[PDB]
Amino acid sequence: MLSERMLKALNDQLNRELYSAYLYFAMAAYFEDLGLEGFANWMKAQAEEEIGHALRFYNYIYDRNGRVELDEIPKPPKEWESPLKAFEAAYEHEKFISKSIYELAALAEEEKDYSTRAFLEWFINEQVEEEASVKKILDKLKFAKDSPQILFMLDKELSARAPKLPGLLMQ
Amino acid sequence: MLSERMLKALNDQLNRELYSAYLYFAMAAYFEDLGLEGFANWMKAQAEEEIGHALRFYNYIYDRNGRVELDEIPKPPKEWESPLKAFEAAYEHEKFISKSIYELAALAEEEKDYSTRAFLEWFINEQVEEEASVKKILDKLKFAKDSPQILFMLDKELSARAPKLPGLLMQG
Amino acid sequence: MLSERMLKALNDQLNRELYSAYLYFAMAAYFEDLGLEGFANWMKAQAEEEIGHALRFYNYIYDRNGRVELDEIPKPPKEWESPLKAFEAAYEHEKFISKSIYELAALAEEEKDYSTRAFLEWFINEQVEEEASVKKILDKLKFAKDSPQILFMLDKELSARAPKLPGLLMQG
Amino acid sequence: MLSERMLKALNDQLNRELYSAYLYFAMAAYFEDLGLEGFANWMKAQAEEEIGHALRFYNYIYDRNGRVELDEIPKPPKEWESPLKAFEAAYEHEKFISKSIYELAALAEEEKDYSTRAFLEWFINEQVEEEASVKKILDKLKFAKDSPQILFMLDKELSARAPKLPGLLM
Amino acid sequence: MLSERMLKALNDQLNRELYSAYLYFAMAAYFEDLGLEGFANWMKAQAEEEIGHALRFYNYIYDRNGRVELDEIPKPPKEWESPLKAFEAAYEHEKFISKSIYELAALAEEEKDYSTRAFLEWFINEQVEEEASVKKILDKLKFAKDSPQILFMLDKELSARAPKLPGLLMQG
Amino acid sequence: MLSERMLKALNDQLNRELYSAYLYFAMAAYFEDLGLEGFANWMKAQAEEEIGHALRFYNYIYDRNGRVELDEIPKPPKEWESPLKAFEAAYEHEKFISKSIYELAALAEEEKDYSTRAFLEWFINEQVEEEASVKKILDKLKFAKDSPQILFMLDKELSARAPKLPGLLMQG
Ligand SMILES: [Ag+]
Ligand SMILES: [Ag+]
Ligand SMILES: [Ag+]
Ligand SMILES: [Ag+]
Ligand SMILES: [Ag+]
Ligand SMILES: [Ag+]
Ligand SMILES: [Ag+]
Repeated sequence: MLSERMLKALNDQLNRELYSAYLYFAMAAYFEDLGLEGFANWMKAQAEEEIGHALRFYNYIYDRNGRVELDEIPKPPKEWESPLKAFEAAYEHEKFISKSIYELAALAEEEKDYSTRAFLEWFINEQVEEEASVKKILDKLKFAKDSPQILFMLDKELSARAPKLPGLLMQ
Repeated sequence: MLSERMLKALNDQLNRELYSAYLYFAMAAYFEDLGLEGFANWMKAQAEEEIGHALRFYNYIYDRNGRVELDEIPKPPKEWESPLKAFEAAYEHEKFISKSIYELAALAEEEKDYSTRAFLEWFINEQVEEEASVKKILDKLKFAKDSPQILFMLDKELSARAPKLPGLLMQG
Repeated sequence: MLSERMLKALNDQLNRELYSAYLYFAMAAYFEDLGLEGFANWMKAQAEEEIGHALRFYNYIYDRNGRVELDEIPKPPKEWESPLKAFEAAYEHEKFISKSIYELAALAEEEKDYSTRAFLEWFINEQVEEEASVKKILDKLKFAKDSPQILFMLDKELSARAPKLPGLLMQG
Repeated sequence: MLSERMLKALNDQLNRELYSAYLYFAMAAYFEDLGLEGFANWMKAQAEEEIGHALRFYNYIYDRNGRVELDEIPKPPKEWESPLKAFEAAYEHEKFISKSIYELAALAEEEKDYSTRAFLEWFINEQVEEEASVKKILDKLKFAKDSPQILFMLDKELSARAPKLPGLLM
Repeated sequence: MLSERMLKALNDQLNRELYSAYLYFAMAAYFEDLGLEGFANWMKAQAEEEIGHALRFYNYIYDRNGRVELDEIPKPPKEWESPLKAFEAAYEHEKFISKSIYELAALAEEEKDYSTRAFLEWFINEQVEEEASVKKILDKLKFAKDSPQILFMLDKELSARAPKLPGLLMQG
Repeated sequence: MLSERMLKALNDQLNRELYSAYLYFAMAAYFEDLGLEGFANWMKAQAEEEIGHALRFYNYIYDRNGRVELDEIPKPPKEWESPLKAFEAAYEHEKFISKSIYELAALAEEEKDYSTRAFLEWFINEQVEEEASVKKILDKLKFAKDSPQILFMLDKELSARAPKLPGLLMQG
């Protein structure tokens, strides 16, 4: 049974993963407006993964006989200056998620909660991949400062990643 | 292309659809606490359908040369007195979503926007199926007022419906 | 190689895992007497998992060039007041095993034995599922205290899980 | 119904079959220490067969409307002098189990319990094969007194028999 | 991103893993000279594994926005007194590698670098297999001190493991 | 059997082929830092071929009743000014390897060792492909002087060549 402090910290991170989903959905909207479908689809697919992360906290909380409480999801930013500046904000946010993960692991070790600490190990390993994934595209946008030719080709490469949910629901 | 008023109304329903998902995810949390996994999974699967609806508004807006602006999703209720009262609030919310769809349809007809009127036609037919889906279970919960035996057998029946996203994501 | 104290702690937990199997085989005997074959077969299948847990400690010890010493397995309780009380005792024992896994993890971190700490990681994660598995059925038995109808339906649901060994040995 | 005397006699043999499983799990630990992996796996596979035998007594007791009571399982020996002495102890144990099966068959015929007697027939036939299986390897260990070469080749021969349970759970 | 001390430490282990590969390649040459083709091929297959372990460090460094710097690889021992002594030096080196992995794990915990600590968990679990794999054969060589008959039979048993790279490159 | 002077020259080339692998693994690290994953993967695949060349010398030496002695592998360069200058160094090194192959062939003809001369015939033909493979890409980098657009498109062309070892080793 989780301590009152730990249950709150897991519930807060559940909200953070859900906001991460919403931020990337907001970024998808921004890229769609610029007519960049590849970047937009990539962001929708990334947003779906963040929903999965939230469900993992949901599942673990109930595995430890806890109770999930959903807080509000704040309004995300509407616009960014350039596709480059959107990924810089995406990378800064990924480091924010990792930092909140580290503080969860540090809290679990301080309370001697081995179950939560072992559970968080999935996300520590996961955030390494996601930070590297976002950084890889960020550096390619630094590589094409005043080049619309490369940004066009980047859009085609990222179009390979698409959201998996859309084609499974009603129609 | 869309008027300033129509774009605002479409963006607001996009926000209303995303809240529906979050409200059903809150009900999923409520049923999970009671140890009712069947109801909980049914709600998660329903929440996914609402995200699908929000994506349909997202898609239409950009098809009409508009712009999507995401508003905040408000905090949903944590608890309900009973599973019966939980579905009563869900059916009440389904009528609220249906009502806001009608108001969009009226606004489209008033502005003579035939494209937006034809688009909303899918949701008018969809909401008939969703209202009846929630009402069907509601009546079955009314049918089992002081009977946990039926509530247990109802849980098994709704466990046939499951969320489709969890099994496809990054996994471990 | 392992320290004298660490080897003793791994040998002790190996004995605990074997007793867990023996306790659930005793619970299987309890439920079988009441005619609850589904509960009985669930406990038998659970007992086999605990024997599997014991063999994982066995295998690790010899991977670290240690030696397994088998201690006696004590007599388990014969009877319980109810199917509910039997699962209350099971969940209490599942917290007992989890605690001794934590104490082993703390001992590995104290003796900076990174290999044993990494080995115990499997059991920390495994015990989260085990506790949630037992607690789930415990809550369902609280759900039907004066209801023999649901106890009958719960017995059929647990009969889906069966032991895997019996069909593989000498047949007759 | 089973007689009060017969029920305790079936519960005690159920406990003996569980100790048999625990004794071969102890011998497996001894062979694993010597680096004889084939001997260890053979013993683990034999240990599973004894659990199967214990379940057979479990199933029979409940078929006759009886009640199973589980007693404690005593601590088995940790070490033996040689692989030969380990099998000499195992063969002595198989004769001990066979004898306790005979006394159950003698008790069944005395009380005119034809049901228990007919049930024990499977175990009389099983122990003939069990004793011959252990004795066969024992004689081969006598055949290789001061020969590590043949002990190495015997290890590979017994590695063909492996425990069936481990690969099925989690 | 990695600290200056952590980056240097990860680069060092990358070099240690590459030397391990070069050491087992040197042992392969030693066993090839004695005409023990099974032992030699076992060592070649083990050498490839260590290269893969070096690539796993390489991949992690660039994932954490770091830079890989490749230092020189020292000359390995040419000869050993016996196959028993050759595996004794191998099992000793396995304890050296496991040791340096612990130092990295102790470093990560001191910096609170959870990412590197979580990354190193794979190598801790891997080295348990590695040590047990080498020790198993070492004990079989202790088991056959003055017996060329068992050394011949061991050579055939280890010939089952063969290097995987050769049959994939440019041929002729 | 081989002469002392020939055996040293074969062992020296075996060291050169292993450095060729270590140099290209250093180039792969340089390209990976720039984010050019295709170039990096091309080099890793090329390094594996050099290890394969080294094993051909290893195999031949023992076929002639010789003894392989592994020397130290020196530290390779960390950086290059540009991808263009990186391939200019690679092509210069390829001519260096070919020259040492020519000198080995001249030594075999002078000593009247037909077996080594026949063995080296494979490497004379192999180096023709190797030089032409590097020169082809070098000229294309000369072609993309002030163009990041062509460098991006070259990266994709070379991403088709990938290392074969990583997907066969111990995994997790
Ligand atoms: Ag729908
Ligand atoms: Ag993920
Ligand atoms: Ag398990
Ligand atoms: Ag049998
Ligand atoms: Ag032989
Ligand atoms: Ag080649
Ligand atoms: Ag490995």
